[PDB]
Amino acid sequence: GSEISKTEAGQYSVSAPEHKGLVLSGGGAKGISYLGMIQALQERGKIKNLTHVSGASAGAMTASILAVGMDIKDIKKLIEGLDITKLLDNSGVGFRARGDRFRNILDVIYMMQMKKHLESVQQPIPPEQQMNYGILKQKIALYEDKLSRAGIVINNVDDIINLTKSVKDLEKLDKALNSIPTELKGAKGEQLENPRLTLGDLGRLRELLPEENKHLIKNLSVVVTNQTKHELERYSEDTTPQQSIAQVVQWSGAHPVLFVPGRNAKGEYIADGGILDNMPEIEGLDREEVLCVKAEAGTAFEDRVNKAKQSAMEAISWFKARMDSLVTSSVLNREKVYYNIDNMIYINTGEVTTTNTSPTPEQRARAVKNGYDQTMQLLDSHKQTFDHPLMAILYIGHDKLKDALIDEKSEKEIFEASAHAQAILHLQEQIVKEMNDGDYSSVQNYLDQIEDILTVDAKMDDIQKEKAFALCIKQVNFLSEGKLETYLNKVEAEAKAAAEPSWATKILNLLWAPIEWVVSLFKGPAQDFK
Amino acid sequence: ICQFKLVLLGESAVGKSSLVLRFVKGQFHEYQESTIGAAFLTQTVCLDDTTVKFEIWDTAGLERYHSLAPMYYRGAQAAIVVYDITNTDTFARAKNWVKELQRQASPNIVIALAGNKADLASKRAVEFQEAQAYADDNSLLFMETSAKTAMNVNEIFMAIAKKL
Ligand SMILES: Nc1nc2c(ncn2[C@@H]2O[C@H](COP(=O)(O)OP(=O)(O)NP(=O)(O)O)[C@@H](O)[C@H]2O)c(=O)[nH]1
Ligand SMILES: [Mg+2]
Repeated sequence: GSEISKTEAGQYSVSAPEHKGLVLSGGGAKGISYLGMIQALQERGKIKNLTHVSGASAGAMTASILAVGMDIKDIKKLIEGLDITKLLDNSGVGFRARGDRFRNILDVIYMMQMKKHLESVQQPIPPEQQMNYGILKQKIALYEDKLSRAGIVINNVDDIINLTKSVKDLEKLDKALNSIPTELKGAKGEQLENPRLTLGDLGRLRELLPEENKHLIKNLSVVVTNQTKHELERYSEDTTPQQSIAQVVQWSGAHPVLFVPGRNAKGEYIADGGILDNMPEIEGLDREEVLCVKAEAGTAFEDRVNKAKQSAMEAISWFKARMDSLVTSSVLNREKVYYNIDNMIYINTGEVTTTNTSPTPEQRARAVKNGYDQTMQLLDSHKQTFDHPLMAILYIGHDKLKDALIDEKSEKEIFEASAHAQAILHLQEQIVKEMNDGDYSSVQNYLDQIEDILTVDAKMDDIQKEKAFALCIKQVNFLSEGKLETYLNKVEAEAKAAAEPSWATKILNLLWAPIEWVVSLFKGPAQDFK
Repeated sequence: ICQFKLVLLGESAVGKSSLVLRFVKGQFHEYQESTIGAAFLTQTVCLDDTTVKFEIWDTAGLERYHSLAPMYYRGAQAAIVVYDITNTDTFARAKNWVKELQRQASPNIVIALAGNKADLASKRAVEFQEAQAYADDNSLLFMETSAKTAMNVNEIFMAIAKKL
């Protein structure tokens, strides 16, 4: 449902995509690595329009303090100044961590921010809304009860931070909150409301807030590993609303190396959701409206970037190899000829490896800037712009665009360029239809008509029509599973064995043009480079 | 295999898209959708012992699509201008298409003229003697077609092939 808009300088930008989802990978990443990514999404305002948020491992935690609607200033103070290593509570020497202390800091974080959201609500409270306010108010009381019984007051973010810096106040915290049961029952064995803030309380809070500010609370979903069932479990606001947030977040980040496994509501064993690398999927959304974030190792990062810089150099090389052939087939390599959005954010952990016991603030702010620059670099790949409107309708699917022919108020220039596009497509689909039948007679005829539309009706520049025609050729070559290129290779070879110029010469040249050049705004001929 | 490009022009709701269905699939729908932009087909018939192939372009008849016309008749060797006999103005518009065809299209184009909805003689508004006159004056190929009764549909197309 995209549109094409003429810019202030005569170019044609397409409607910016809207992302309503965000998912963080389960890996050996530290929470500091997601700091620069959030800082970036704030700076570009990609966060406000998010409805859902997902996470595993350290992402499950980071995605939880986003779903709670914590201000970006507090997150920066929270994420930067919170070493998980501090929150390790071994049962004794030689044992793995309980995982009860990390779970308790999460509850404090949540209760502090879920409280400051209830203070913003306008009293009184509607009848059908009367209940939801009661339950949330009751739970915070329980939390503030136990905390008052230990002598810790939490109404600031920095209070949570230095709390961690003192074992005395930490053990006070463990004795207080652990008293709260995990599962209330009673005759007739019916489940009673969980005394802790649950995933569903995120939904209760949001219904309370005005539509003006209902965007502060996101739909949280985390993924864990079921060590008993040997598979992955997903806890969501919609699916498991009776599940505590602090429980599943600690669970999803409970690496079996550092933490003992958790206890499912059946007693099943539960650990980190990213023991193996895994990218959760947000149910109810499409792929093109979800930002995906994956933290890779330093070696794993550079390896992927280099194999991409390589296959982009060969693209130019193979073209020059074809022009120097004058005076080994076009399935080399990975040439995508229709537009598909790239939502994958890769973050370089670098020196903050899972092996690095303690990283310097030097190499910490390094891991942040990578996530910032890389998140910015990706968002800069969503801004589509073209020199001619037909190039946009051809490169981007017309199934992915708002039909301008139907629209009565669509600009004539776009309305015309769309008709120019369906005519070419009609011809394109015929060349494919006839070649598969075995008839290669009117292939040159149809292509001549295509080029004629680009140069007479579209009135493209001589250089921006080369890119347009090349794309049209590349697309047909794709839709025919290579039947065009092979036929083009025979005609040209059967014309050199007769010492005569051919039409297949220019069609094959464009067929070998770098795709990185045809969809570019490069104002020059195929000396694109990189 | 002699391949030629054909284009149906005319005001909307005259029967252009239905003539193509009758000429190709030999069907007819009383509730046809309106053509958006233009639809593309290829139909192969053989006059005598020689095969011919049409590159048919059924255009949209609305006033907006008028600026997109030269794209459709630039390489056309034939053009069917379709009007309605139950509407004098549709026929009056057909005169503009022909006169525009003569000006801008190929000089060696086989322009045809067709008075469609000829089964609706009950509500007939244009006179056959008049259109036959205007056609004969303008070197056209005039028939009376009807996609509702298959009348002169196959006849007008092949009559163009004879001149091709
Ligand atoms: N009685 C009768 N009705 C016809 C005839 N040809 C078409 N119609 C009717 O006229 C209507 C319009 O048909 P259509 O072919 O879509 O006209 P068009 O010129 O293609 N319209 P557009 O160009 O806007 O798509 C339909 O309801 C169809 O049944 C004909 O020969 N006789
Ligand atoms: Mg039509």
